Amino acid sequence: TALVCDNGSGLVKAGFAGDDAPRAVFPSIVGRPKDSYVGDEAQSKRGILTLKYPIEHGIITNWDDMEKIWHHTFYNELRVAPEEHPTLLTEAPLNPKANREKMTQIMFETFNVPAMYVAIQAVLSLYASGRTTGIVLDSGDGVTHNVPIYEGYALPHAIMRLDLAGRDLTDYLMKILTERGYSFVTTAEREIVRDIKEKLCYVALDFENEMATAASSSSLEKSYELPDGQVITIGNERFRCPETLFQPSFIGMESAGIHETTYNSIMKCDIDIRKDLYANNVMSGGTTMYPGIADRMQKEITALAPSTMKIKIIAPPERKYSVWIGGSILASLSTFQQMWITKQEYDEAGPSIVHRKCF
Amino acid sequence: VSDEEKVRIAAKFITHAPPGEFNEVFNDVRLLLNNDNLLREGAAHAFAQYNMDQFTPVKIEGYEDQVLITEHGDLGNSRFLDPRNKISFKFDHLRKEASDPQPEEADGGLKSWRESCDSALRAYVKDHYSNGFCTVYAKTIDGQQTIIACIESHQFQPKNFWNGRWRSEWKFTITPPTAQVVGVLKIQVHYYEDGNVQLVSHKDVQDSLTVSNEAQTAKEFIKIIENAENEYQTAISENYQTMSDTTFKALRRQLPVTRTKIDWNKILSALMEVMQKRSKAIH
Amino acid sequence: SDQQLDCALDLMRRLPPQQIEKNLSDLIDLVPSLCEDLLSSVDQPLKIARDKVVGKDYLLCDYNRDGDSYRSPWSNKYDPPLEDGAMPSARLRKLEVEANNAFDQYRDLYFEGGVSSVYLWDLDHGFAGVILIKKAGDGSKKIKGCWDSIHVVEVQEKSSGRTAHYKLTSTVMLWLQTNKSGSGTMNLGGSLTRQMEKDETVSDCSPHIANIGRLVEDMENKIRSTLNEIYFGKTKDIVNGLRSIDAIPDNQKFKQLQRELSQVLTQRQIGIQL
Ligand SMILES: Nc1ncnc2c1ncn2[C@@H]1O[C@H](COP(=O)(O)OP(=O)(O)O)[C@@H](O)[C@H]1O
Ligand SMILES: [Mg+2]
Repeated sequence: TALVCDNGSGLVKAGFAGDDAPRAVFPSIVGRPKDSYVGDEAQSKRGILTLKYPIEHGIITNWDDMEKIWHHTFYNELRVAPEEHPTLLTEAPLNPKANREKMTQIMFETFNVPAMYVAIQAVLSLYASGRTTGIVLDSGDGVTHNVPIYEGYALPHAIMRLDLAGRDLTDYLMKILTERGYSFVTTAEREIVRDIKEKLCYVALDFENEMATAASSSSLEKSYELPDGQVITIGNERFRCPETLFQPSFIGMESAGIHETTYNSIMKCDIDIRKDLYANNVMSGGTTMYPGIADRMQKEITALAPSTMKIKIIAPPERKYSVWIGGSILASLSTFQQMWITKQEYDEAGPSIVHRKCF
Repeated sequence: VSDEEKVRIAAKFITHAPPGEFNEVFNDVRLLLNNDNLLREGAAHAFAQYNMDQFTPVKIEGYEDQVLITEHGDLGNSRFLDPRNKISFKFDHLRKEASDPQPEEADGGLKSWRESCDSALRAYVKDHYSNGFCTVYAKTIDGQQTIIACIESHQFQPKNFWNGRWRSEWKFTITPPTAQVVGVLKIQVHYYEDGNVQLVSHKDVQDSLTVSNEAQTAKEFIKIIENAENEYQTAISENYQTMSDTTFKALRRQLPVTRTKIDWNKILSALMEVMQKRSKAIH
Repeated sequence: SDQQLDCALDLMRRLPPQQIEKNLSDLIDLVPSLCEDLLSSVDQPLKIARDKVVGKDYLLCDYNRDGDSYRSPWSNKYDPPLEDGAMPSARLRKLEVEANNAFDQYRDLYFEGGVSSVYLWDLDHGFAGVILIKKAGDGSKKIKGCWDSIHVVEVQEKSSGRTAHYKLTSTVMLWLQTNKSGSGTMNLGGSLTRQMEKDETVSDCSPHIANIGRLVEDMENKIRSTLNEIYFGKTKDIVNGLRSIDAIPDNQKFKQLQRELSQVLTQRQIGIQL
């Protein structure tokens, strides 16, 4: 019953192997004025605690607070002893190599788990979809990636990184909302302006035609119940927020959108694998829930690929937790028993596994 | 058009032949030339030299091994020499024919040294390469024994449209007073997917370390070689990663200083004079 | 009759760039009958000439030549003076005068040097144009490279709407070398050619040459980034694939287990299939 404990910049996930849903999903945020206030209790007492994020942009910056998060994960959320059974962990691609083992040594120094299979986040989402070959988008909370995978191997020379993610979109939505008249100020009112983003945002094909229709006919208006008794009618930002991914010049970044980088991902690859890689582009992450985001990609790529072949783009319904399930279907498998980063290797070789078993 | 001019023109064409493919260039130089009878012998030395320089491998008739061809290591006559198994062979420059089942006789003066060289080079030629082949030769030049260690690796693929080759050679001398190490490296890669890209690189290194006995002599040059190669890869990767801001900005910038597209309307279509007095008085 | 010229073109792309002009000489030694027509096919590095009346250099080309007599873009002249018609389309004269000025202001913002030239044509319905840019390596700087680029522009007629279809073809030659002590000598070369077509309106605020400058600058930026990232990029992949930086006995120990893992996963995915 292996533990899958998927880290993340927004919301940390933890659970057992046999289940098909993450049992413990809680925010990864640490407050300071007791000192051990992490998670929902940290959010509740916002009037005294100076909240701060340990993880930033997919690379662990502060290490003590990440240790506190790991301690809270294995004590209150799961209520199990650390060393009962192996634990699996994940880290984003394009990381400092020493940071892979910097967490291994602090894990053994306080938990001494029986084994590890520290792996990439994107290599297993493709397995969760159900295949071994394809392109993957880690459109998450801190960063976005384009990562091709062929036969289970991650090519380090063919990945791309984008800074645009959910938090920038939420900040932009706040900026647009200030202009209408309903001013939202300070960080306490973030959790509600995120809520408008979840269930009142979508994408449109004709960005200009949609703007013309919204400005002319006031049928694209929706009412939202704030938790005060007030009701806010919201109009034209229902498509001006998610379009920032396809045109980053709105915020100011000169980087390309997430629709040209899927092209550069596969230009930097062999001739013979492209027929395989167009056929299966797999979505993932928390920031790809919006309705109709498959159709915009299907229309944009067809205008930029050769017209002599077929592009099929797919997405499961359970895109948000696809990293967790893909771990749990890999941790519990028949021939998986023999290749772990087991404890006896560290016990025999002493502090030498940190530069030997890097595979 | 003088005939011998044409012959030597084909000779220096094939001398600078592209990275690895020989059949297409051979067919086309056959096409341009009319006197194939003169091509048989007036281009034999050029094709032979191309085989000598490239360090090509050849798979022998079923002794479960393949061997390289070295300019400084082969026998030199029509029939060449091998390090292992004591069987000289005749290798055709064009048809890759296998013949000459006639052994020969080694000097035997320092066979332990060359055997240890083979055994040590083998160990860090297998694991540290993805796919490569090596050879080691020993010969007496000017009354002094010299050991030449040669390494070659190729990744030929026509359908993907790229070619690549690594070649390297190292010299070792027998001087109990003080040893000396000479090394030469070269890289050749070619990419032609709807374009042209060539990359040629060469390097030479001179270094040395203390002498040692037979139990230890198989390790010092191996360590020197591995250190030199690793530092070379570090150097080329470090220089390549900073291409867009160190060496490539001299030819052309990515964007101008303004970090924006040039505004052609204002380019198509005195404040500075007056502002100088303000700049003087204030500062 | 037609295969030999294709074979000559095949030979042309095969040789390295840094001495191709010598090969061009060698080319005219091999087959004299096809010496003229191949020059119209194969792009060549361009030559630099000097104007005597203004004291500045310009760029020789193929399509500003008639009877072995060239024209300077700045001062209308020929080596045989007043023996043939020179620089037609006086209404286009002004549209050269700005243009010869205009693109050198573009030289000053990107290259910080180099030499440029533009020559326009006449044709039945509209006009055409040929634009040249050359940049040589700096003498003081250790790096010694060369950039050449040729552009051909065509515009079709339109009866009304003030919308013009510009067709732009472009070709770039690039050569770079480094001689740093750490890595010895390294050389890089490149040749590329592309086309595109675009429709855009004609306005008093935005004349034709503004659009031509837009297309030229966009093509050059796109080709620069494309050649840097996609083409030159995976040479690093090939050289790092020839040998790994670290020793790898470890992956070979578990490679057979990886193959068995792939086999059983391929079985299992079909086994459940959601
Ligand atoms: N239903 C939803 N619709 C749209 N966006 C959502 C939804 N739920 C969460 N998000 C966004 O996704 C983010 C969470 O991303 P996540 O998948 O946790 O990234 P990571 O796991 O890499 O940290 C949140 O910050 C939020 O902005
Ligand atoms: Mg995530």
